[PDB]
Amino acid sequence: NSEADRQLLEAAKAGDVETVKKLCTVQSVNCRDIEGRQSTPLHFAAGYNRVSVVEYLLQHGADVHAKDKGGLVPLHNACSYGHYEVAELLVKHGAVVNVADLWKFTPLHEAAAKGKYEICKLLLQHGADPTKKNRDGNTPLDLVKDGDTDIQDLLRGDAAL
Amino acid sequence: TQRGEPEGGS
Repeated sequence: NSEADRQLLEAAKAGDVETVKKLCTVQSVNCRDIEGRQSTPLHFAAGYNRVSVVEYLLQHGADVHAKDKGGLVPLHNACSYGHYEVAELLVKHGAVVNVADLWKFTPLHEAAAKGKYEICKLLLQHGADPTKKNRDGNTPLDLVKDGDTDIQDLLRGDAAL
Repeated sequence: TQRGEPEGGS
């Protein structure tokens, strides 16, 4: 869409905090990317582990609950790619850990399917429900790869590491 | 359609 919105989205993806500070206004902090899956700057900064941009955006009114075209919130993006510090920052600023996208995948589904034990533990310690089923009838435990035995034990209810 | 992947990278 607009020129300064595309550059803000790109600066968020790239971790270019200085350009974010120069282009970020109240009108643009939650702007959606028309030429993609309609992610906001916080989606990009969260998915690409741009901790300094994530901190800046949240402080300047970025919507921690913003949904992209598929129903993902920034906590989904961070949990999918193992960005523990970003995920902990989003939860600290009110991210709903049991939110589900259009296929009813929660962040715990993402973390369990990608093998992120510490992310799974983080979400469970903030109230994530391991019994939620997605559209395919699968719980987060049902998505755990064979070989991630510590996650299977964790989602079973064993003591965390 | 089919479910995509989130924006991001490791």
